[PDB]
Amino acid sequence: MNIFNNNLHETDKEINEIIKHEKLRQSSVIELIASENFVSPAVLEAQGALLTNKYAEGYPSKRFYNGCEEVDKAENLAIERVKKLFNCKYANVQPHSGSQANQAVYLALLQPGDTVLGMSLDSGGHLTHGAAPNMSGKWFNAVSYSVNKETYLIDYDEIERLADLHKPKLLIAGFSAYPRNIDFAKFREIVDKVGAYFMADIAHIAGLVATGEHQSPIPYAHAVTSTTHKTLRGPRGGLILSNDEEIGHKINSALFPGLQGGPLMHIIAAKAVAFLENLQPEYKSYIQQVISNAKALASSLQERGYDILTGGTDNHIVLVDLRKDGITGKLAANSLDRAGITCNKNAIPFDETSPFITSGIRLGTPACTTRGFKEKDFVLVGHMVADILDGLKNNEDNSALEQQVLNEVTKLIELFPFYG
Amino acid sequence: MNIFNNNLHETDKEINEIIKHEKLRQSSVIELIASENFVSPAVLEAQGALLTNKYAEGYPSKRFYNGCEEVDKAENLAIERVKKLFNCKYANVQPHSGSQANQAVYLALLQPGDTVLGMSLDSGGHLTHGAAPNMSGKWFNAVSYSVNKETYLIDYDEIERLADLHKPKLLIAGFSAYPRNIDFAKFREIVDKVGAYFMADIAHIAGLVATGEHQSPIPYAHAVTSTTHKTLRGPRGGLILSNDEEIGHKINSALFPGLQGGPLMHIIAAKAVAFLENLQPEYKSYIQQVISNAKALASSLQERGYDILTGGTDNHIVLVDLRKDGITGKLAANSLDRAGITCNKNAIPFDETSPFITSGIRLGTPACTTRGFKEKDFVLVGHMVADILDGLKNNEDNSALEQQVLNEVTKLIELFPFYG
Repeated sequence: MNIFNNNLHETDKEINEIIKHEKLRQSSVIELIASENFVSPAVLEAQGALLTNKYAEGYPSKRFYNGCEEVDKAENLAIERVKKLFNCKYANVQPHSGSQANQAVYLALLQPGDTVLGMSLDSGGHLTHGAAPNMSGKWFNAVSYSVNKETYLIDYDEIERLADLHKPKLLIAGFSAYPRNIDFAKFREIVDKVGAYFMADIAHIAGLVATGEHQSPIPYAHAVTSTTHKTLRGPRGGLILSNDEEIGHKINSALFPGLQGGPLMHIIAAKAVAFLENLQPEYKSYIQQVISNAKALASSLQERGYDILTGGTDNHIVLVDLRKDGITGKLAANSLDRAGITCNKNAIPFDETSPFITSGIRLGTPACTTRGFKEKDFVLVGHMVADILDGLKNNEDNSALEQQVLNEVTKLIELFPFYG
Repeated sequence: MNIFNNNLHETDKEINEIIKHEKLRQSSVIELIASENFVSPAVLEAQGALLTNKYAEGYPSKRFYNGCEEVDKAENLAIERVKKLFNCKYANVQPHSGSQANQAVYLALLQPGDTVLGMSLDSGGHLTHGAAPNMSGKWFNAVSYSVNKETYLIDYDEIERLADLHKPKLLIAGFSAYPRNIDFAKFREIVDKVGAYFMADIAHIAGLVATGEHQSPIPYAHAVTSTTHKTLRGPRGGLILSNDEEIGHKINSALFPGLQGGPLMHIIAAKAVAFLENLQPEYKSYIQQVISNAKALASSLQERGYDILTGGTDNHIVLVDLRKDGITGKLAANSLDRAGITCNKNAIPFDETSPFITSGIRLGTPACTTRGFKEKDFVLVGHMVADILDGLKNNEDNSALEQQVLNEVTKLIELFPFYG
């Protein structure tokens, strides 16, 4: 009737109960999914703002609806803060997601059928970099590069060979599952020789870039894309950056009216909140701890006899290579899940095992590090993981051990802060 | 530092102040932008949920991340509630927006270059129905149909003519600025004639469809798209429905992994909350009031001698034809804005005037009807609008009159409920 009196606790108990139970779930597990994080209550408050009521097609001071004077201030703050954060000249804070950020760049620079060179799914590249079931592979001529079959590291000579062979219109750098540094300078050197554009998709490592813990793609890429969630620890959404303002104009037009309609102004306000958090000195210390934790985790696993792809990590990601142990990554991830530790199965490059099964798992540190985990806590986590993997090697039924480990997980995770 | 201590009113005063001022702005104006509404506090609470922390690529029970048991419950509730609301067999509640919902249908059914027949911008169709600056016009062979030049109404014989001529692969029905009923059965007869798919984009009128106040496209269209905001009064996002389970499977794959990545689970929970509100008996009463208010608004303006396109309306939209009055839509909308009344300039079909200028305005009743406006109140609004337009005909400067009306707008809007 008067919807302004509708309170969720009263009007939708089912959804209210589900939200409560999700909070409990997040609080009670060890979240090692590499792409996940926990946002601040401040981000949540802005995320839930009545700014959702406002249609704001266009850009600040250049909208297609009157009445945007306040939402313009929010978007301008998001843009100014992220430009400061990444030391860049152009930003677009409107993309609804990492995927839409990428698509805006495609719409700005490419025609359907154009050749695009990206990291293969097999090697740890993202869906949106040319995978067959994604728009990027369906509507464009996607060709792929892969890591070295021995070292599992990016091979720039190979990329240059493929760039000359295929003359791509766009070369993408970036990944969803790769544990080492990328040389963006080399990517630009290669695209210039073949007359291609260079897009750097830094969704996973955006927080490292922002704090100088990874080389910035801003001097090198024509377009830089990212999620605002993941290591940046912002609300769920996308982001495009560049130091090329002429390409920036093309990206602006590609995002709207090219790709999206009304932006999510409440999410953009939340992006501003998260960017201000990123600008705090403590954010650099957080990313340094994220990386330190990842190295401790990898080392605890090696100590227990498990193999780590590339032998370690320069980032938040740890890739476990389970081939010598006869354990599938699917079986591992599922047992770990029942033990209170969430992670993903992960394909080992060049493995002939179905990607549905895999021979690896992918672990990430940002979420627990946000809850205050230090190195010794990730050492403990590494041993819990090893305990479960050992059980899968030596038992048909891992239920007893899963319950054992879940007991430990529960006593460890309740020691760290969470939402009030 | 522990970000769980971050409270918005302490860590980001600038954003806090902007949100506070946006609440004030929304509260103090007469909002006649037809695509706008006000969501319930319950929807806002879910919208700001920590469900944003969960990655949930895939679909309920078929995700690419463990840990989705609770978010799966929210999405399933959204799906079941919307299927009941629209009496349909298939629903996708993941689209980030109306634009992305439409793009999923394109990815599901079309190839770049395919011929697509949709309503022209000039006649009140949407950007995503084939407009040149949008992906739909850039990447496809977009051809358009327009309203009748004498009546300003959809001519089905004309649409059928263009379908026979162009043999489109897809025919779209739906609009952003059209004030009358659309016959979906006619549209389906026409696509069957030429072997095309039929998409009904009901974003604006979705509330009328949900409550039986407009013919449903469910029995007729291969795919039905919508926003969840607008007349449905939900969180900002998109929606796809169908009665065709086969098409449904294709749409599911087109949305993910075709177009999007991680869904916004907090928004999906909010969609579920809003769908339950939609299922209440009062929502039907609300839509009926929306329509009666629009008719009252059009009639009041007519009393004052102003012209209404098509002579009235069957929905939430009132189109004012300002040509006989020598007032541009740009001057009208801008003068009204300063007087506390927000609306859009609107291109009159076939008018030679630049669409930047226009010779019309577009008014809508859902936002104020949500605040409890009745017919007599929209009559008052109509006279306030007419007062401003009279001023633009007879004044070198409308400032004094804008302030006079703003005082009256202020006195009227304060009488109606809003957020606490």
